[PDB]
Amino acid sequence: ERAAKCRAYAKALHYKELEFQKGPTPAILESLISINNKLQQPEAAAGVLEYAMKHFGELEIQATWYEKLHEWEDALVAYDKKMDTNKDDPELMLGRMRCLEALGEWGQLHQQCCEKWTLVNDETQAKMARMAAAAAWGLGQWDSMEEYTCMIPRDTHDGAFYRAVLALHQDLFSLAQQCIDKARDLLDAELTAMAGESYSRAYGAMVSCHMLSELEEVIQYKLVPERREIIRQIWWERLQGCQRIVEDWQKILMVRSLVVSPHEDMRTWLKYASLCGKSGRLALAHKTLVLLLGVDPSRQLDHPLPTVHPQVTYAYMKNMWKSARKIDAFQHMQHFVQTMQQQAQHAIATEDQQHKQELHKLMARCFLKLGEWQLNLQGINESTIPKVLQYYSAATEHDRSWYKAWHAWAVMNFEAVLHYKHQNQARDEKKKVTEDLSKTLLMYTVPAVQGFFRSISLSRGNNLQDTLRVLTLWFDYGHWPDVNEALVEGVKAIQIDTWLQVIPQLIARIDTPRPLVGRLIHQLLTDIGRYHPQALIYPLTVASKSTTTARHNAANKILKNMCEHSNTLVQQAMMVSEELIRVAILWHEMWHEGLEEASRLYFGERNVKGMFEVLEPLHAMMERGPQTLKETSFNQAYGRDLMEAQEWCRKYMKSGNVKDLTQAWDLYYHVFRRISKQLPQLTSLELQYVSPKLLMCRDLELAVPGTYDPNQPIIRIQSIAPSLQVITSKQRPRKLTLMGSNGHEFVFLLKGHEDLRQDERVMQLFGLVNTLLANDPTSLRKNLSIQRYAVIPLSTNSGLIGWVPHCDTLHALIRDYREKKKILLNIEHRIMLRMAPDYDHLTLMQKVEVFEHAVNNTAGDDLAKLLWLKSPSSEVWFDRRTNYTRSLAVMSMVGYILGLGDRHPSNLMLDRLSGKILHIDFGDCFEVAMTREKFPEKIPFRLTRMLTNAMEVTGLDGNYRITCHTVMEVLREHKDSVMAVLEAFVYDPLLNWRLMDTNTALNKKAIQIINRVRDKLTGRDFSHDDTLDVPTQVELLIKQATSHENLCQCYIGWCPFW
Amino acid sequence: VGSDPVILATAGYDHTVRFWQAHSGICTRTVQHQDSQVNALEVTPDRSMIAAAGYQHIRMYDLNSNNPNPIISYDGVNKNIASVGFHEDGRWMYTGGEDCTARIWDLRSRNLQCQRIFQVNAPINCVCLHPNQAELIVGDQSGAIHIWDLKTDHNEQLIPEPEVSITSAHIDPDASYMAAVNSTGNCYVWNLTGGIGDEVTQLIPKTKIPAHTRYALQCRFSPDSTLLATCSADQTCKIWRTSNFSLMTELSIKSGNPGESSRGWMWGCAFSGDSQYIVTASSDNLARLWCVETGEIKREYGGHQKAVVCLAFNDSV
Ligand SMILES: Nc1ccc(-c2ccc3ncc4ccc(=O)n(-c5cccc(C(F)(F)F)c5)c4c3c2)cn1
Repeated sequence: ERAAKCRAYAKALHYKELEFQKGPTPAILESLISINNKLQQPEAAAGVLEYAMKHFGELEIQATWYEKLHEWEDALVAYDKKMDTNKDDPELMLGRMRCLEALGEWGQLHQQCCEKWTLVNDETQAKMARMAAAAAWGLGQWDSMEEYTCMIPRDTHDGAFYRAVLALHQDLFSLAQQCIDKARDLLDAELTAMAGESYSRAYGAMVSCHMLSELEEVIQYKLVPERREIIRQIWWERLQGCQRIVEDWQKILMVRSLVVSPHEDMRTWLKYASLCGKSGRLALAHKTLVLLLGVDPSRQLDHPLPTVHPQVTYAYMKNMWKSARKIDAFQHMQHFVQTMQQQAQHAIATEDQQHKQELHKLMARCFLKLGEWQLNLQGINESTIPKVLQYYSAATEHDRSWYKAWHAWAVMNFEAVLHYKHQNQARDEKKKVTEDLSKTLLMYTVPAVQGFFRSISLSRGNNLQDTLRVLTLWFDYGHWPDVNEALVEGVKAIQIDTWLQVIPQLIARIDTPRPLVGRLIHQLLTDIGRYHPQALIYPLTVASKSTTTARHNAANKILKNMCEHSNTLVQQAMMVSEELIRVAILWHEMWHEGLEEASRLYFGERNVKGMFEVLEPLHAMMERGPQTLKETSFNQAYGRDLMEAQEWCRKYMKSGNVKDLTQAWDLYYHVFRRISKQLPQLTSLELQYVSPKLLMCRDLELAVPGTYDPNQPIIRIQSIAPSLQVITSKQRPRKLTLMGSNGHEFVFLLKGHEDLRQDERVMQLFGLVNTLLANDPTSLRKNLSIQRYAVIPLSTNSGLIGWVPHCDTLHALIRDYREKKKILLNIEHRIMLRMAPDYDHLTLMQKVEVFEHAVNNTAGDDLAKLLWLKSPSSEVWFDRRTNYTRSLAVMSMVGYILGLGDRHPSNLMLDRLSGKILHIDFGDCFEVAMTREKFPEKIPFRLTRMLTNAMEVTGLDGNYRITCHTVMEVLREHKDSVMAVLEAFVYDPLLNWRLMDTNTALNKKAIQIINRVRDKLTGRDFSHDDTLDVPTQVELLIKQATSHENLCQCYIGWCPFW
Repeated sequence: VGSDPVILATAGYDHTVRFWQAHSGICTRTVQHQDSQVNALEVTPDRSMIAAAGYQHIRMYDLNSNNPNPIISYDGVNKNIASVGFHEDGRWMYTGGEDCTARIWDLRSRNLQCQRIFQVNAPINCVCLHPNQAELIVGDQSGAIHIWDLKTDHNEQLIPEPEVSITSAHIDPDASYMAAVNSTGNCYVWNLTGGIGDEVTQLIPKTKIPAHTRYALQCRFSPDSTLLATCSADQTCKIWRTSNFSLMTELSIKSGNPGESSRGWMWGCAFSGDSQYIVTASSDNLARLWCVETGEIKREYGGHQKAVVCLAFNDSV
């Protein structure tokens, strides 16, 4: 074999695609949607039709396209247009009907069947029957069913089926019994006849095998009275469980309808109606509810709604709101609630406790909607603010638990706070002012804090947003007593767990000047130290070595406080981090950069005051004396020269000579030449010369950097490998490798001179997006995730980065293929220069040509082609691709929201086993990359030609784009959680330094950026005034990412041709 | 070399501005234009000297002194200078830059400063002067066409189809037609309301030619006002009847097999005085002289190592 059959299809698809490559024919296009269908890859094939459309409008009739695109609702009104203009046309009617039997439009499918019965066509007579029997089935009329069934042959699985139904109605159970097994074996043989190249008919066979086993329980229900609960449970469980598109579930219910009328099922049909409105078949969901109410499509439209069945009325109400009629929907809600609280308070004769309870819970949901809709209809202002708070609190009262109700109320209070703040900054743009405002803000701030707390405890494991929110109020409100009280109250109440999510945000405010704020932070941090230290040491250690006093001071206090309690763990972690920092930039390496900088300032800038600031701490750094053999063997070869080179420098400091100063540089240029020679020889570092203390380490209690989480047994640094590979780069990073106490190895990257903190926050954001993605059903269905990695900063300069296994940079894979296939690595580059020696100065017009010309004389395969030559089979090939496409698209949208720039071929990589893509280096975040001076990025994410190519042919139409909406849809819904996180590091006190680089207060700048993000999450990113829906915005983005005009401008290093 | 009856000039990425003798294809003199490609060439009405709009400068070599180097440089502007145009009476020069400005230069005076600046949001691709010398048409990358009154300073703007960048615009000698060409490959024609002398000078839409699928790179009217030519990235210069707006002659340099990938764009063109011949600038390093009626390639001007983006052509007595 079964796994051996798909292998064949995968391999044929490879060649079938490679054929399409050579020339797009409707012939191939056919044997391609089909072969992708066998491979049960639905959406990918859907893309094959998207291309079929936009290039051949040639299986013709825009209704045959709307029909093949399962857009029945479109194909119906397209066929009416196609029929009312045309004539009768036997087939046009067949399709016109097929739309109806999919839409569950039995009313029209039956009429259209009878009302048109000349049907001189005999095939038109044969097909006709199958449809108008099911139509009849849904309409009650069994006589019509039998008439139309007596036309269906007993040869057809369909013909054998409807007999099992007519028998079950007229109570002929052994007739039905046999009919079922005959319809089975007539469908068993039918799944071999179309041995793969069929419709969702092997997927809808599961709809027919479902219905047949259910139709057998419908048999069981008729005589045996003792399965009336058993059968109803499995029916109910295999519903919330099952996920079969609207249409199939109609039929599935129609089987269960022979036995249970909707009024006894209620919950069953509401659940179904619930899904019709979620998938977006409102006019269908309405008809479900109209039935259940047993009252009008409220044709008496000016009349009050029937409170007969409270649960159904509520459904109707929200269907009405999701429908057009939404001031009308709002109105029915106020009155429904008023009717409900009377139906409670008066009608509850005590021995009615369960009805009282479920009744109060429905009301909370009503109040939440009333608040919801009020804000939608009126926005946020001085009239609505109290009204919705009123509605939300009412909900808070009627459910007491329920995350959502306390959430809503918190956010409203918090948005009430924002409303007045942002109104008062409006005032101050043009003494009793501040007072009433202080009364205002304080009035809304305290409830907000309170609400966010009670909401956080009800989320537990899913509260990043609300938790961060607490912090904004906490940090942001230089603490007026009342607010602080609520905070200390919550901190008492809420679990310590919570705060781990948020550790870096807290630590970013250790040195808080606001005295009441800091107090609590320290106490909280210490308590977080008490249960789960580890979760604290690394980050606290970073802090305790900080230029800013108050930081490192207050950081130590918390460490001291942890020694009463975990001392050696504090001590181990203390030292390990110290040592790692020594190992990261070695004594001479620091000198080499310090000498380059010193000569730039003197010989090229006449700056000896900057120069002295560059050299003096390098001299003071060694003044402590060697501490490792590497620090001594350095001290021999260079130290004496340097100590005496400083001698001349300080002879000048006092003499103000220039012959004193030139003697110093005479020595400095000696050691520089010496080191520089030895530098490309640093290809390895041995622990016994470089840091002996780290070699010494055996079986520590310190956890392997960034492996710690509760739930999971703690892994400790059992040993460190004695040799570190030095990746010979500009920042010569180390490839440190550790041994785990579980047994397994852990590899890291010890980076020298990059503040690793930003990357860390991004990984944090990713963590979230990953939860959100695992929780949206569609995304979880497709496995949508960002591959992330560990980031453990060690200071402002250094840190550790988790090594991802099986990875090579995009650049790496190409460089290989290119040299293997004897292609000059930088050929597009050399082509471009040969054409235009002045490329970077050309006009856009001129540039585009050169670029196009380079592309037209080079292969677009490479990536696609090396990924085929990599694969051990063809299904392995195929899946790695499905992974790839998806993973890339995920990060394409997320990267857009993050504004992730600088996506050159050594900043993204590919896992060679999964085929999934992975991003590194999150320096240029937010529009930064595009805002820059020299060589600005015009791109939203890299969607370059070889990446496009490596996808399926029909790429962007297929999997990519679909995955794009799905992901972007999730992001728009969860826009707030996402914005909490981003906001949380735009205004991060120690990270604001990334936007002041627009030079080569911030209050106003940070505001822009965060608006920029909100725009992107509310379809306002493009034109200021349109609110673009996901598929448009996505379309717009792919457009932007692919424009030759945008790509030809990219700095050549970014390789717009890869 | 400005003394020959015919001035013919060619420039591009090969760091030279070469001068040709029209009737033979012999290259006369060549000049050193280093550190930039040449974006535009225009010979002054004076026939004294030729301008070379390049990257952040306009160097102006001499057609009389038959030997030296730039007479005038114009610096202090960043990003490319894309179009140059002259006013009949010697001393004015109009430029459009990527810096989003149309600038007026006093040629009879010192200053790398310009007498005037007209600022627009969006880079200016072409600058062209209504025959009446009173108005300057300015087309930018946004797709907006600006008519700048040189007296009133009253800017007036007009966008055709655009969200699309307009590439070049031109206006026939007899001031009856104005043509704009864009990146879609479209060509717009307006009829000119001669407001003039106590001005209104309005523009009435006439036709939209589907001139090309690919980028249209420049448009130009024949002296006649008989013909409209369109140069394009489709390696083609199409010549359109002004009476019909139909295609009369097509000149192209497209291979002879679909698997050639092109080799060359059609950057610029210039008619002969009698509107009988057309000169053609191409990225295949060659300038070409065509017969506008037969579409014969009458001569090939081979010399430049690297591509050609520029023509200047002169017929004056
Ligand atoms: N700033 C950076 C740069 C690179 C990385 C980073 C992180 C995890 C990797 N995991 C696996 C692999 C596998 C092959 C691999 O080549 N890299 C990788 C890519 C770019 C640069 C480097 C560096 F020079 F830093 F060593 C390594 C990597 C990784 C690179 C993180 N942060």
